[PDB]
Amino acid sequence: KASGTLREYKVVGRCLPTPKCHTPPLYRMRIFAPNHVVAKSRFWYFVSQLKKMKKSSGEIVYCGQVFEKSPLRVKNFGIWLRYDSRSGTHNMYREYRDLTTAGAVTQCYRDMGARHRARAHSIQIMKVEEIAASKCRRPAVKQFHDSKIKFPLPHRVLRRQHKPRFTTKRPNTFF
Amino acid sequence: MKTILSNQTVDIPENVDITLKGRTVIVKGPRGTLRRDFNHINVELSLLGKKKKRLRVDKWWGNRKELATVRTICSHVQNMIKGVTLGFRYKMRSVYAHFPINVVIQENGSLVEIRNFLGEKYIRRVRMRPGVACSVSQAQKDELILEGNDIELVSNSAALIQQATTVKNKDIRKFLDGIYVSEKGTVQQA
Amino acid sequence: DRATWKSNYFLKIIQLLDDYPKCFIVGADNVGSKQMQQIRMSLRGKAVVLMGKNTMMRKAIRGHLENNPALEKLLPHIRGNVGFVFTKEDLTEIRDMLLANKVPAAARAGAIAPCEVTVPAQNTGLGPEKTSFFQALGITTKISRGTIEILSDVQLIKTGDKVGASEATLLNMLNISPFSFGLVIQQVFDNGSIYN
Amino acid sequence: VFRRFVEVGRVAYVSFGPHAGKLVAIVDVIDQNRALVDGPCTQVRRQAMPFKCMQLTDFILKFPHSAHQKYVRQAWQKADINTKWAATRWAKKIEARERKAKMTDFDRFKVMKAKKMRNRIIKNEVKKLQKAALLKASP
Amino acid sequence: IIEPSLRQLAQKYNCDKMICRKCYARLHPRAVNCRKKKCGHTNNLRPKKKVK
RNA sequence: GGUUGGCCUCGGAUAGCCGGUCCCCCG
RNA sequence: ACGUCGCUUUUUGAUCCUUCGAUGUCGGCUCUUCCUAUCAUUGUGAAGCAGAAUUCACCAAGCGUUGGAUUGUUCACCCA
RNA sequence: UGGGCCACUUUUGGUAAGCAGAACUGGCGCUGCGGGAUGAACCGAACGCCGGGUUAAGGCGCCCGAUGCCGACGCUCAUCAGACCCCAGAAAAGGUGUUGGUUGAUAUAGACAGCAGGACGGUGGCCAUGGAAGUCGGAAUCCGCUAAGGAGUGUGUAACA
RNA sequence: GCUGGGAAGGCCCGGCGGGGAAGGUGGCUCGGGGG
Ligand SMILES: [K+]
Ligand SMILES: [K+]
Ligand SMILES: [K+]
Ligand SMILES: [K+]
Ligand SMILES: [K+]
Ligand SMILES: [K+]
Ligand SMILES: [K+]
Ligand SMILES: [Mg+2]
Ligand SMILES: [Mg+2]
Ligand SMILES: [Mg+2]
Ligand SMILES: [Mg+2]
Ligand SMILES: [Mg+2]
Ligand SMILES: [Mg+2]
Ligand SMILES: [Mg+2]
Ligand SMILES: [Mg+2]
Ligand SMILES: [Mg+2]
Ligand SMILES: [Mg+2]
Ligand SMILES: [Mg+2]
Ligand SMILES: [Mg+2]
Ligand SMILES: [Mg+2]
Ligand SMILES: [Mg+2]
Ligand SMILES: [Mg+2]
Ligand SMILES: [Mg+2]
Ligand SMILES: [Mg+2]
Ligand SMILES: [Mg+2]
Ligand SMILES: [Zn+2]
Repeated sequence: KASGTLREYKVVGRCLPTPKCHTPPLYRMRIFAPNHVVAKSRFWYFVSQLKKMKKSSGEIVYCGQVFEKSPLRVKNFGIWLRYDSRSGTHNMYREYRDLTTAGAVTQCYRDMGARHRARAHSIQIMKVEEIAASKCRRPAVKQFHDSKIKFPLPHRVLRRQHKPRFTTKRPNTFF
Repeated sequence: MKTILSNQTVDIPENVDITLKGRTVIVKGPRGTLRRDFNHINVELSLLGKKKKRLRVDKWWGNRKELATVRTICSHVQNMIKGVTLGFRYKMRSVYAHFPINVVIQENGSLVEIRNFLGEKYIRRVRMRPGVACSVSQAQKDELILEGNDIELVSNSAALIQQATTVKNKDIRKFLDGIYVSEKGTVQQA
Repeated sequence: DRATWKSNYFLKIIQLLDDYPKCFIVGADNVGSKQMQQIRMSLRGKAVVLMGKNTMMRKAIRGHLENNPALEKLLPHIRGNVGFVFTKEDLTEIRDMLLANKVPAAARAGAIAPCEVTVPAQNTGLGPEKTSFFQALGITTKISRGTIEILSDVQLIKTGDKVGASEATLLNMLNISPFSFGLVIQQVFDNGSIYN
Repeated sequence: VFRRFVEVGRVAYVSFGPHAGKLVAIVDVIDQNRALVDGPCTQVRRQAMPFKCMQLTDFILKFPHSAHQKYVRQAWQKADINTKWAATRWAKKIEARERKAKMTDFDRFKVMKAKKMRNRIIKNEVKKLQKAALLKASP
Repeated sequence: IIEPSLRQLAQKYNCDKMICRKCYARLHPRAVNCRKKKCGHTNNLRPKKKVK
């Protein structure tokens, strides 16, 4: 699986009706995928691990994007996941701040790549949950729980370094 | 992790004033003036009180390595206050088993002559750092008193003397002879 | 075990302070284990003494005090290495014996000396093989009748100075009284009253 | 050293991106790189926004963090930022830079004529002041 | 014939020290890891051997 | 064979800079 | 020690890719340069470093590392 | 023509081999072109002579076409840094460098670290003995004062201290 | 055009309310300042 800006999908599937059980149970999963094609593929990857299902023996009855229910509100996201390292598999709990659930999961995929060199196919997201500010455990997330938060922007690096490319004045950094 | 704010404040006494020119601290106590820049550290220095004279160091968005510099600046500043108010006095004892170490203090306490270290004929000439005066104490038989305003300079002057009287090609655990810093303290005792 | 040990301590202190209505708070100086047993034996026949963590004392007399008043005055007074001694006798008969049963503790290495002791010029009486300690400290001695004799008084130590490692050993072999000090009372408490 | 701070109610000017040239108020801060941003009187709806495109101004509004857009607009309108902003040198340099870019060929010709006369009158007076100040005869 | 207190002072700088078992570095008595890269900041330390 | 107006100059800092003015000290 | 991980290409094998219209095949002599896995010398740390001597380790190849008897020898061994 | 060779995977001998021997498909041989700096076999793609458009694999500081994006989030300082299939060099074992994570524990009934006091009696506990007293050893592991003391963690002593 | 017949969101001080709190407003308490 690659990435981009992931979206949340509600994928509901079931086994094909057989003359053994006429109405097989319906199963639902939350899939964070770049698009619904990948989401359906990852759904079969997970239900095959949990239940004895295949894409050929079952069908997907629903696959719709789960829109964020409060994209204007800042909230802390706790993510439980398992990933395969070069020498084993590990369970991790990580925290992020974002406006959307899918944005937080996208941060996690980048963060696992940055800090643990974990590619998306090694990462297995198993629980995403909005946690209260008092339940946070990561100090990087906790330091932003300040009603009077105040910080300067210290050393503003010039980003238009080629417009102009040649100039007389040396750039300012204090703003 | 980058911490938003790491800050720490030092309290300036009444008889000494501190002047900031960017990250250049000028300390003007009764015993002289101490000046030292901190332009190698990206911190914010501020004089807070007009009544109690607080100096606050702030680091914004620092990693672990550069949060360690917040208290380093404060400790360096506190030594400036200590130096210009009480001064720095290092006492050195000249220990020897057989040959007594003869110490002669030349012009204004800026040159130190070590004669008979381990009985050899080479004369050790150690120059004190500027602003550091060496003298032979009148209390104990084998003492050297290093007095000055900068702890950096006084302690490095003491280390120059101690490292000059170094035994070589022998067992240092047996040949303990040399001049060693006995205690580190101040003048005026306050 | 720490929870049980702490709870056992709370039950012990609260029942003892309810039982005894008169007590002294006493400070503990550099008092060795041999001395606490000495006072504990000299006191247990008729009174009891309690010592321990100061916070256990404040916490016990803060949560389980509300049954009786006038005991809150100890809260701003139990500070430092201090503890309680519980008694049912009068103040004079317990204070004088507490001051009487002082123990002449020896001078340990690295201990300050509030008292000043000077060795006299007298026949020490020990063998003629301990002159190394006298020579190391600088006391000149000569052998008399097969013993070491001090020819003149020398000022061994001052008030409030540091005892050398090789200086305290001459005290121990000479068997003289050094600076000594016992379980000195800080103040008293008689049914909700503070005196000297 | 620092005088302008990222904080709740701090008004920032957007330097680039989809909302360049607008004024916004900082409602909340997230993850050190972005902030909850809302300009109700400058046509910027509430959304995340990197700190890189912001340039802090000297205006600070008073409202609690993550307050609703209505309260931000009331704080923005009372002691209105729009008129205060337009009166700053910062804004009128932005406006001057804008009208110079839209200047047409005819306007360029008339500016060239006005600048020519203005410089000749000024540079005359500079010579006169120089010549006058040159009369220094004193020990 | 060094008097004992000055003997302790000299031993402070000459004897009361830790030695790295990998690179023989002379470390302060309270050292837990060697300060030198060439041994990898190892924690294999031993006291400097006494002349007693 | 090119070219299709000129810029005749503080030093620099960047967790800071630039300009102006009265007293003090430098002839 | 029992185990176990490497490095080197100054040993000897393994292979047969280049050379059979030919790359002169050992040793010594002479001469230059290079490597360091340092014998000595410079500066150091450690010791079961008292001194003297010796051993272990670090920076380190600047400089030096010889005269001979027997042997074609490389090696080897002895004399100094 | 009846000398083959190479690559993924399966596979036999061998310590291994750019070694030797098989299976399957593709390739080189017989094949140029774009990319891998360079290269029979790798990746893309197979070719009449040209113009325009667009791509593949691979790239876009400069050599050298293309990021001269106000690209996003982190990690990392190396006095041998690192930098892209084949591919052209590295392991076990370490690090109180830094970053993230797992599990457990202590803490206002006051942790942790520092500075400053106590660290006892039976008991110099028994059997080893030449001295082994807490510390050369074999077993046991208890009591009281207790806030707390192990009939003992190490230094040291012939044993002590 | 479809979607959760989009999700959020804007205005109607949303009004009759209820509950929860905290990155705790006012007030109050303690500790440091300007007339
Ligand atoms: K070979
Ligand atoms: K061959
Ligand atoms: K040949
Ligand atoms: K020869
Ligand atoms: K020969
Ligand atoms: K044929
Ligand atoms: K044929
Ligand atoms: Mg300090
Ligand atoms: Mg020697
Ligand atoms: Mg040929
Ligand atoms: Mg030839
Ligand atoms: Mg030839
Ligand atoms: Mg080497
Ligand atoms: Mg043939
Ligand atoms: Mg054949
Ligand atoms: Mg083969
Ligand atoms: Mg072959
Ligand atoms: Mg052929
Ligand atoms: Mg073919
Ligand atoms: Mg081809
Ligand atoms: Mg090519
Ligand atoms: Mg290559
Ligand atoms: Mg074309
Ligand atoms: Mg290229
Ligand atoms: Mg180019
Ligand atoms: Zn080391």
